[PDB]
Amino acid sequence: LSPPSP
Amino acid sequence: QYLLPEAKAQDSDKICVVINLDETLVHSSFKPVNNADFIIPVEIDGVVHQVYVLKRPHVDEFLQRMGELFECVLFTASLAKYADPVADLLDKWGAFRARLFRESCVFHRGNYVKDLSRLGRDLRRVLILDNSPASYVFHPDNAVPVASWFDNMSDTELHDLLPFFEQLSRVDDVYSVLRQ
Ligand SMILES: [Mg+2]
Repeated sequence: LSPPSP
Repeated sequence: QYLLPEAKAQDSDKICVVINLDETLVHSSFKPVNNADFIIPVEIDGVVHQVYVLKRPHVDEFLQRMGELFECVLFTASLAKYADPVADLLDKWGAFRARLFRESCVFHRGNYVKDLSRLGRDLRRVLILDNSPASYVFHPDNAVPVASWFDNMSDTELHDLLPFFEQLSRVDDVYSVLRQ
């Protein structure tokens, strides 16, 4: 999923 | 090197639009979802887990038309092992001419940023459609905002944006509309 931060 | 090769002859005249996946076109979850649109097995440290994908309303109308109007490029901060299967089931018309994943993003101050300047396309003929304003912090004048989508099936934002993209697909310089 496309995360705001790792 | 640039992220993209030279556009094929049937695309080079068109504007490039980079399209976000998660919370723009779909919303996914590892938490189980009844009546999901797709389920995708994703291996994370040897254990396969099911990812439940919901399709934002009107996404099929949106992608089919957008693939005509533009050279569409998928550009997500997520991993190919998840994104490629999702894109394979979504893109029933071959609208995405290329796919760009996390390793193509720039990590800038805690955010994955889509650096449009590394695409290899004149920025006056580039657009970005993304739910996270942080994703386009370097090229805010290239951006068409859309609200993040999770599971609201009354949502019609992709549908409502089509007449605006119709206009954009015909200008010579997108900054003439988005203001330089
Ligand atoms: Mg997003």
